[PDB]
Amino acid sequence: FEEAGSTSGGCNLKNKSTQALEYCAELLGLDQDDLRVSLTTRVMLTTTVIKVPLKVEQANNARDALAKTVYSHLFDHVVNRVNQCFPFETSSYFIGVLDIAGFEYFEHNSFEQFCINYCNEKLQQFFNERILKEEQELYQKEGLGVNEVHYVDNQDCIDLIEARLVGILDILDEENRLPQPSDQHFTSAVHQKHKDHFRLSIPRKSKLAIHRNIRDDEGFIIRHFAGAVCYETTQFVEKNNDALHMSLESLICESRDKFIRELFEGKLSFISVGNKFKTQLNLLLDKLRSTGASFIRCIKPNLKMTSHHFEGAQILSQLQCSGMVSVLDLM
Amino acid sequence: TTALVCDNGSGLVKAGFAGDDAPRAVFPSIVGRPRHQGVMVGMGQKDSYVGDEAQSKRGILTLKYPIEHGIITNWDDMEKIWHHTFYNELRVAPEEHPTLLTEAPLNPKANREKMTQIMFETFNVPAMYVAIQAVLSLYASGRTTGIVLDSGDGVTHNVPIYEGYALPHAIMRLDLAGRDLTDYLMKILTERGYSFVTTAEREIVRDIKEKLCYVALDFENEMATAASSSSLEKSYELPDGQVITIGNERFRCPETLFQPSFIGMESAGIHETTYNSIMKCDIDIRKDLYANNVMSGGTTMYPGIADRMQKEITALAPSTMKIKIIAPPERKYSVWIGGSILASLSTFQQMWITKQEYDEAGPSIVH
Amino acid sequence: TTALVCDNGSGLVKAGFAGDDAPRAVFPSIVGRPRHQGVMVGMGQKDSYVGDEAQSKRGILTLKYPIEHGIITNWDDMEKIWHHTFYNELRVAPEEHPTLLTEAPLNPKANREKMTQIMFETFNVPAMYVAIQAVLSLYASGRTTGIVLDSGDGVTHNVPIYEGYALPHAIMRLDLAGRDLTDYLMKILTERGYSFVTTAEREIVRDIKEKLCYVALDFENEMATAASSSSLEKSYELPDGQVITIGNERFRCPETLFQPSFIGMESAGIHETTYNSIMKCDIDIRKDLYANNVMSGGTTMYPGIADRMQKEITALAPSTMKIKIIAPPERKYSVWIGGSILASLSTFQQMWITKQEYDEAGPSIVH
Repeated sequence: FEEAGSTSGGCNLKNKSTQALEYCAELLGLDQDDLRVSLTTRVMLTTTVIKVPLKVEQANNARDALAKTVYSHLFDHVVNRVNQCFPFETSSYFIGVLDIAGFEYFEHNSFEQFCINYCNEKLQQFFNERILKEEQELYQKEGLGVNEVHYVDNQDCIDLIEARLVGILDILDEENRLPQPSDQHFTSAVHQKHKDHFRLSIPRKSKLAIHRNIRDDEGFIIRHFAGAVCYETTQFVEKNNDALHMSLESLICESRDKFIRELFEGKLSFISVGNKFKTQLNLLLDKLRSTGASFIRCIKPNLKMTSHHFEGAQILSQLQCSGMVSVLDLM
Repeated sequence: TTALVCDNGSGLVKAGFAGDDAPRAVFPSIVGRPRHQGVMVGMGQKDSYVGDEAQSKRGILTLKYPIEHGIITNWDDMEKIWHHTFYNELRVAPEEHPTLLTEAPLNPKANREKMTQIMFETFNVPAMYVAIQAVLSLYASGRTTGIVLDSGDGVTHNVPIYEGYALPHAIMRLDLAGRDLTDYLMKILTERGYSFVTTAEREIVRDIKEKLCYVALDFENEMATAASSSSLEKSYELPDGQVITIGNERFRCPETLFQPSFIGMESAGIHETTYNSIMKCDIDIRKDLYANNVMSGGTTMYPGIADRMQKEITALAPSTMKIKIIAPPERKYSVWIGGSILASLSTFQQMWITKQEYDEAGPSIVH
Repeated sequence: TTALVCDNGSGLVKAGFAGDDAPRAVFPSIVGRPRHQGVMVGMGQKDSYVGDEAQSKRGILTLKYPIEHGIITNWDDMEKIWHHTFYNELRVAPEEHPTLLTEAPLNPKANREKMTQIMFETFNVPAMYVAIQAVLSLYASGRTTGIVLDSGDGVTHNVPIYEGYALPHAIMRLDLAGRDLTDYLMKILTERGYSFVTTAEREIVRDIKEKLCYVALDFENEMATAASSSSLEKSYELPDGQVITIGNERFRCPETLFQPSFIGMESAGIHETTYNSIMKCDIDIRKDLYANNVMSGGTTMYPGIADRMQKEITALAPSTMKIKIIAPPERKYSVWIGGSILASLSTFQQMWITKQEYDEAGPSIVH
């Protein structure tokens, strides 16, 4: 998408992208002249129905928002097709298996690992909540009765990441609404609203040399149950920004292809992207609170994945990244 | 609850909640009392008809725009505008929502105070703020630099803003467009023998000012081809069946925006007020005021703008300078889409003037 | 860890680790607060912009050089220079490295103490030392004898050194070049009708002081050919599109270094301060001060120096004496390449003032 020639503002497609649109519109079952309007305009009404063009950066984010909508409903169609290959007879009680990735992190952490470690922190809250309840009904069962025990809270780390207006995901979703989004303005806004607290520090406060090379406006360190994890802020807002709007959401649903319409079963414009990560997780956490629990922690003993080898510099790191050491502190 | 952005149009008052699509209510600001005696016996007649009903009942009323030359005529009629808008269009109580109100740049004191004060005691809103219509058009276009144009019937303005600070020393208010263009069109349509002198009939003039008028590429050369036999005439049809054919005056009326000598007023055209405000700013900043020239307001919706404006500025501006004039569709609702973005943002919730703070502070909090 | 050489420029603060190529960070020393009110709502604006960001945001700030007449304005702004430099340019913690800092020759007491003391408690460096910028230029040129010139905006100096001892009785500090040359250029460009009076705009003057100015072979004969019709004029282009043509003043401004009577100040030119410092040294040593005349600092980068300086000194100096004036490329980074050589050498590691020794001794260790 280039910049339009002063005529009505907005953006236009590049001339090198012309044959690339012709070979794409027959796979989506749409017309190439209607798809060009829909990837460049904001359709609204004055009740006539007008077309108001978008900016270049908003069209790059809208084109990738179509790919993060079509592939999102394609994976939900594969799972629903598989569940129709074995339809349940009836429903009543259930025993299920929740499998997900553990606390995973790298030397420089991304936005993809920020949502994994935020998901494992909420599961770590429910893990210690079920352990304390088992121990309180063990003491009663053995006839020892009730006794006082100290509980460790991690709600302050949760409020830091997801609280309304002040949380990190709440500032991130607000930055998308600004007329000019920035990543330097996002990093400085985190230590604007959260100036104190122990769960958050500047990168230079770290003992690790690699993290000390990160500038103040280029990243932050968030302490989780598995320790102090640094995240860089470059591309963080860009990866969060999604802009699927009316003019394009009501075009892929209108496809001439039938398999495509089966995938998709005013207000809100740009929608809330940093909220879909919190909202979908709350549909699983309250389901886990409504059932009993059977926590099975899985240990990898060596890097090569070969029989009869024990590495105690890799096993101990998984005891401290499974929440096992935290539960032994509780006991 | 959801905040409400209500725009104090010059036109064309605009109203709609905060986000995310388009305004819910737009209407012509007119109040009109009945100029003839009723004989029906119902009686069934209102004391004062507001728009839209006063635009359906033309010719039996005397239309009075409540805001004229950028200032309100009296708050007795203004309160009826507000009451009509909130209750019988939006269907909402002011006690339910924080509101966001608009004003015009260079408007006399104490008319923002008196407005704010009356609106708090009459409608009992829990919080409020008043933004100038020009600043809001930056957000609507997604810019952070540029000269902003709030042009409505009948006050235009030229405000320069640089990332993200405003420049007080270069702000220009022109009382030029658009209601005087309406009056001028009525003066050059009488020249073709059509008499539309009455208040109601003036609205019809305004409607042909919208639809049929156009801007020339160059005045002298359009005047040349006007002398030729080829038709520039467009035929309008009038409610009583009359057919009106206008040609020469069709491009004469909007051209006034570049040449106010047609009305006989001393003031200079949008061309030169744009240049002279840029050349009242510091040297380094002038570079980015060019190519962030953003037009706004419904009276800029003529077809020959901005490429007339472009050609004229490029001739007066320094050679080899990049000039792009930004004019999107929907300029009439630019202000509202601006306000919508603003009132949704954190932390501007805490920039609103709330009732308890207003009660303690009094009218001096406004500024 | 690797030691860090950080040069307290007058310009143009220079920073880079010890050895072996070039500085990593060079930037214009300016801090600038925002002189206009912001209307953007982000807000997104800094309290004080340092350079480079204050040289990209000209015209909306008021630029203040933190070092003026060879002395720091306040350590509140100086600490922000330091903090910006170490953290957001070099990306290093001061606790990791022994540092090497620079000063200016003939600078008032107690400003080396107060500096050293504040820097140890604020940045917590493990060891430090403060070298005068002139001495370092000997190492950079690989010499062990000669008169050393630290000339930056706006303090020049003339220090004589003989193998390998310094001569206190002949040290000269002139407050002549270069910031007063910037101010003088602004005074003789107003004579051609270009008004650049504002703080931001003064940087543009500094940039044309770099690029377009030149030194004459002889003033009177350049003035003669200036009276002729042949063009000495060079055309500069300005950020707002303006074209500036300077000629006569082009050679007048640098000539001030040989004739301070142009500014009206009583002080004598570099010509005579060179001679009069040599003729304040002992007879046998004078022989080797001639031909080890080494220029340094960015304000000596005009093209007509050193061969103007050469011709003038050769006329005043004794007949049949060998005079060579040493002026290499890169004089602006001379100081840094000096410091780099120094801090790498054994045994100068044990010449650094370390934290425990400083804590016991206090500010009296400095000298």
